[PDB]
Amino acid sequence: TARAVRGTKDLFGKELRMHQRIVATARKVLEAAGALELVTPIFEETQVFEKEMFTFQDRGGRSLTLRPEGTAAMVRAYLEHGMKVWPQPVRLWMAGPMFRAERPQKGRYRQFHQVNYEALGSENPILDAEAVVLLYECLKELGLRRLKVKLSSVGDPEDRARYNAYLREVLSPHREALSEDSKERLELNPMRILDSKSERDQALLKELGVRPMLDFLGEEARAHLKEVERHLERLSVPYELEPALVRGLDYYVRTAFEVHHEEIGAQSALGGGGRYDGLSELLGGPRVPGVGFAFGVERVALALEAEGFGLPEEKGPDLYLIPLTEEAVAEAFYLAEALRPRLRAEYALAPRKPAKGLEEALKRGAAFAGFLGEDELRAGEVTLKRLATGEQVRLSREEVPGYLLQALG
Amino acid sequence: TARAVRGTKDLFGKELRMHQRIVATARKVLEAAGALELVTPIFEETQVFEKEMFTFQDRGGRSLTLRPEGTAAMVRAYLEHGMKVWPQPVRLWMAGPMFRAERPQKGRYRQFHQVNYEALGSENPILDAEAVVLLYECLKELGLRRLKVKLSSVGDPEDRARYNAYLREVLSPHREALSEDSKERLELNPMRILDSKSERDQALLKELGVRPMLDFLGEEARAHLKEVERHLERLSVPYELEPALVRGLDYYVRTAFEVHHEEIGAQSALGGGGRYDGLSELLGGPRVPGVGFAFGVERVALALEAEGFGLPEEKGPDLYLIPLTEEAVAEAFYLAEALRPRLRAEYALAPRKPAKGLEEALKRGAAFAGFLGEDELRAGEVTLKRLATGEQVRLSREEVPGYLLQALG
RNA sequence: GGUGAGCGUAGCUCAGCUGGUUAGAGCACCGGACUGUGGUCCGGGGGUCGUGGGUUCAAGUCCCAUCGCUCACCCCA
RNA sequence: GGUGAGCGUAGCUCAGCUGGUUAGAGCACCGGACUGUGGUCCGGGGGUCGUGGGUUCAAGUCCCAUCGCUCACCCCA
Ligand SMILES: Nc1ncnc2c1ncn2[C@@H]1O[C@H](COP(=O)(O)O)[C@@H](O)[C@H]1O
Ligand SMILES: Nc1ncnc2c1ncn2[C@@H]1O[C@H](COP(=O)(O)O)[C@@H](O)[C@H]1O
Ligand SMILES: N[C@@H](Cc1c[nH]c[nH+]1)C(=O)O
Ligand SMILES: N[C@@H](Cc1c[nH]c[nH+]1)C(=O)O
Repeated sequence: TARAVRGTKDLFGKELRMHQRIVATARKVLEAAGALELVTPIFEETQVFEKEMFTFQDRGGRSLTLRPEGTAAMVRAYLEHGMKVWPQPVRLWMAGPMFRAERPQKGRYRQFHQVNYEALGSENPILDAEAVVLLYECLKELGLRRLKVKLSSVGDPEDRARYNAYLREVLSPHREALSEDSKERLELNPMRILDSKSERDQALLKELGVRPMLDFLGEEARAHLKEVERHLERLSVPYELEPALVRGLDYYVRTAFEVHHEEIGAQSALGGGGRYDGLSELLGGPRVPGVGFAFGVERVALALEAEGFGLPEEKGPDLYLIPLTEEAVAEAFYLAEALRPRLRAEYALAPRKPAKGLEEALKRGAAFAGFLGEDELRAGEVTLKRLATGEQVRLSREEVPGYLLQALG
Repeated sequence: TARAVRGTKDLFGKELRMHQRIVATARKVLEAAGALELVTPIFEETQVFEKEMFTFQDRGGRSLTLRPEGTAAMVRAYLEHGMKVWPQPVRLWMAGPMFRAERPQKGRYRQFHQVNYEALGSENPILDAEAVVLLYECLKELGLRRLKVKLSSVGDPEDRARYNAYLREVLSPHREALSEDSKERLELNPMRILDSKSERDQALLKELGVRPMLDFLGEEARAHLKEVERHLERLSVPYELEPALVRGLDYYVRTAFEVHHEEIGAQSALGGGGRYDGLSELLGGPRVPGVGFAFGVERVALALEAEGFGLPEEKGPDLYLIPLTEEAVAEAFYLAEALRPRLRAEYALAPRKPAKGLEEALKRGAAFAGFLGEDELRAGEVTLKRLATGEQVRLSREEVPGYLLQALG
């Protein structure tokens, strides 16, 4: 009567194998670029994540938070282990569970899995271009075609302040034309209005001729973006240039980017990232510029199935033993143990009629069926059937492992 | 100024690789015995674990608990996914983080990692013997010699009740001879007295001639144990027969076992397990007998280092690019991107004096050094130095990937 | 978490007229036809028809509430 | 979490008399000797000597408290 809580699922079979293949490919791609793997704890002190989440208190009274994102934790790792003394920039990657408290729907859960990449210790645009390329290439190496790379810039703080003051200035005399959500947004989060799903809002934005965030980038942010774009253009990486890519937290600066896939539901963002500056100071350290991305293993799985990529059928045991009598069971056990783990060998735990056991072996997709009846037990032998060719040989036990080794090579 | 909380650490380099090797070996060994991999969520509803732990409440008011153990969660998985209709017994294994709230010391943390195995759906002693063998063989396959297998039985509930009434009966008239801890234990948990580290307690136990738990096993539990022992003896698995192996929770019945290693501190238990019956009913289901084990990846790492097993040196990049001028950097980047992820290729982010870059390449253990100066840039070329033989060739860029592929094969 | 909408019939996929008097099919597990061998034939264990109430001579069916699953919005690091 | 004990000097390994007047060494990062090539020579950025108080003419040093790390016990699924 006890169930996994809402927003969390168990993982096994093809789906788990799916996740594993994805993470393996990420490991390969990122480590080819010299990234170093990191694993941070599942919870951190609350302070590191407050800059909607699972928060509690240990007996010591300290407020802890179940990890909602990777980036901040990896910067904390940068600080704690004195990575400032390593050759900069330092590239880190991590794959693991993340926890958020929003209502589920397709591709959005309360416990999900993320792959994260961070390049820390440098402001160079080449790093940004590289991050985009690495995300793109993880997804590509999986096999995915049909992806949309979105690129933009949130600018430096002054720029975003300008854009907000401007959005407010323009939209305030027409607030009654706005839907409720957009009114609430106008009060504090005006750039969210730009992404509104309300048709009337988009219409009003159109007719008021609202300028993009692009037009509000200062000289520095703009030149930086031009360098990034230049690099992506050299590497022939196509990307949609976006009017704006709204980032919530205001330690994000300059480059912002996302990668989308069709189907897989409304939440079409496979992964996203960008540049940040100010994060490590809120963590109590000095100035460490960063650029990095995170993507969702689940949504990538969804995308992979959407494009028809499946997994090669799961390999079955090399030998499946079928005991015909009561006392044979144990013997099978013993025999199986003699063969493991060099071979994969399984056995039935109760006496089976030979046909039923043969069937249970075919169902599990075994290469060999073993028969142990009173004949075999009496001669200290086993019967061996190669299921692919229907061949059958009767062997002494002590000559069996040499047989299977030579047969399965 | 923000640190990982007490009892939790970050993981990278040799230690992480260590963990990974261990889990890989476990995967191999257990799957050779036909176990199926499972991953359950990090938190569950509190009910599944209360039969000292990280407990909280979501906004919905529901009490959740950060996973302190594997077994109960895997039984919950057995129930939820209708595994009663699979061919019994079903064998499951899982590797992942566990969370407990006790004070740390060597080999004992607040977030640690476990490997778990469960065989569910059968009472057959062969399963118990198999579980012991699988634990033993995981550790062995890692490379460990010098292990101590402890085996015993907690008996069926009636038996443990008898043993407790007996311990109380004997020890009560001599309570003043007991240390404080043992008095507290005598009040409720008398079998803990048997494991007391107090010398006076052990002396008193000796002189009162206290009988072992072994002498209190009823016919069923005893015959079961004899079957298990018989199987282990056939497979030549040496094990220390213990007077008692005290289990806390009273859904544990019959077989109990542990595996220990010297050094690695007081907490010398690498892993342990046994049989249970009653767990699935508290989870609201029917009767599902189980036997299984869990071991600590950390303590196994400690044991592996204690016995001198180290990791083969981490492979360095196939190519390390050294830009000599400002404009070469980007070029290096481009070149590196042309080569990934088929090759591992890295690059310096700033102009380096050739010797310093050569040194940075030797330090990172690269196979090839690339030189990009104005000469190379002007001829659209690169310089390539095989560090192992000191050879050096000057190549056009568009003939480089064919070169390295042929060189590194 | 807030707002919606649509689903809840065996472990899984599903049929079942606002009702009708003794709740069904495949898969899955299990046992027997058949003398120790290849994925034919018969039975079998199983469900509080998600849960509680209301209506009724009668509720899987209708009404109400509640819980869960699903998708969408708010939010999005 | 409770009870102990021992440690806190640069990112890492450590030296420094209950005191002495201008805090040190290796590693690591970084720059220059040296004209574009192999793991010699000089400098350099760095520390609130874990933190707060007390003592003193004077505190890394002594006293007190506090926080952290480590190990051991309680507990152990
Ligand atoms: N609640 C969630 N459930 C599943 N996947 C998520 C969730 N939140 C984020 N992701 C994935 O992680 C990526 C980055 O998330 P974010 O941290 O919001 O930038 C997204 O593009 C998704 O692929
Ligand atoms: N707090 C802990 N920290 C590290 N390892 C642990 C911890 N608790 C248990 N283990 C490991 O997990 C095994 C089984 O734990 P238990 O659940 O107590 O049977 C032990 O033998 C240890 O190897
Ligand atoms: N959600 C973050 C994830 C991230 C990874 N690195 C930096 N940020 C983003 O889109 O930017
Ligand atoms: N601590 C448990 C772990 C376990 C795994 N399976 C069953 N039990 C034990 O020793 O028994």
